[PDB]
Amino acid sequence: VNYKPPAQKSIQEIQELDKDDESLRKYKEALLGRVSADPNVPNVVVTRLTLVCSTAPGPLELDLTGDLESFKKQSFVLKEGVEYRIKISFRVNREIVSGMKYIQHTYRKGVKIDKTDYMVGSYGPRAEEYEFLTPMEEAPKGMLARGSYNIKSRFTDDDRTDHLSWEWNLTIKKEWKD
Amino acid sequence: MAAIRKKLVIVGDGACGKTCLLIVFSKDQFPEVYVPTVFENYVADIEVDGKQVELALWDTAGQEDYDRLRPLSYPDTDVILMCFSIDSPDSLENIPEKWTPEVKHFCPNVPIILVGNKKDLRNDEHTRRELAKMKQEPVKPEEGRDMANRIGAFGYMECSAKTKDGVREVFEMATRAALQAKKSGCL
Ligand SMILES: Nc1nc2c(ncn2[C@@H]2O[C@H](COP(=O)(O)OP(=O)(O)O)[C@@H](O)[C@H]2O)c(=O)[nH]1
Ligand SMILES: *C/C=C(\C)CC/C=C(\C)CCC=C(C)C
Ligand SMILES: OC[C@H]1O[C@@H](O)[C@H](O)[C@@H](O)[C@@H]1O
Ligand SMILES: [Mg+2]
Repeated sequence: VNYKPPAQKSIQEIQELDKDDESLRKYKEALLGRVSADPNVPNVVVTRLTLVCSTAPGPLELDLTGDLESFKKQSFVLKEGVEYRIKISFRVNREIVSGMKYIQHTYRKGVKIDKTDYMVGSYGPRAEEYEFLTPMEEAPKGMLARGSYNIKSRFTDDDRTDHLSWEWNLTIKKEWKD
Repeated sequence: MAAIRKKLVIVGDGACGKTCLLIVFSKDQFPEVYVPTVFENYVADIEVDGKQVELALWDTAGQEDYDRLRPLSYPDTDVILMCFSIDSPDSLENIPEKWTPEVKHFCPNVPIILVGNKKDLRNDEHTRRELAKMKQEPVKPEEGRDMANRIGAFGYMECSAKTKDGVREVFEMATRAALQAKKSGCL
């Protein structure tokens, strides 16, 4: 600490570097691809945000491909004291994402009560969708912990890009929805 | 009872002895003829504390030219081998300056093993003679151990890939760190 972000470099520039170093050519081939796509699409597209829980009646999902405004109009219930992971499903199209991470500010009536962030990591472009699981964590419980919360979620990377920003609502009850 | 799969990534300054360390442990032979810049992903069977383990070995390119590409190997890492060279005190200086910042950034909770390579050159006279001209000397074990606790590593180890001495004890400690993990979430 502190960590300085990598210098800007396109994938083409990378493959040109040490062009005839077979051990290094295989190394790049190992990490990068064997990728073409519409140049008019964002290099990174986070698709879904899934709640993974053993206790949950069914997997819960945040579709980040539609109108993000809708999540203010609704709430998401989470049974207190359960342990869970978060599955982040994203896609990379043209260039390397350098250290993409997930920032989550949890407010309660305009009061910041929690700040969590997960390092999703660095990913090159490919056709198949990517997937990142947070380590196992557990929701709080008690009369204080129970209640309604207001969440501001954000996806960024080492280049200070905001790939996605949206707010939504979380309610912690004694039991699940059903 | 099925073999446990753990991911090992090795980072550190260029030409500090990463690739040779991997090849030696993998194939039980130091490569004197040809050494790749980066070693292909080798999966090595290894048994520690009565536990069968399949150890996936990931070599990296420590060059600054790949400061953006190299981190692609980091996800799903279970244990990391942060390396420096005993004969290069400059390489040791990069441990808290370049490598610990990067590893802790991309691999937040992955256990770190600080490795001191080429320890056969510690009492080598040619090396000492060359280092003397920079008011420098080989790294002392105390210096390495100090740095390890400073960067909050799981443990300090030194080895000599050329003599194969210490290599085993490293990857055993690395496997041990990989085989283990209050409360976390959103309190
Ligand atoms: N004396 C000594 N030399 C070594 C040892 N390991 C590697 N070397 C030499 O130092 C150089 C290190 O190369 P390499 O391992 O590929 O470096 P890296 O992969 O870039 O970190 C090679 O030329 C090796 O011959 C060692 O344990 N002792
Ligand atoms: C206090 C922080 C809370 C527990 C975060 C809760 C939500 C997950 C992260 C993501 C999935 C939410 C379901 C789709 C409802
Ligand atoms: O979604 C990723 C986006 O990050 C921005 O910084 C770039 O300007 C875009 O080219 C890229 O598509
Ligand atoms: Mg090498």
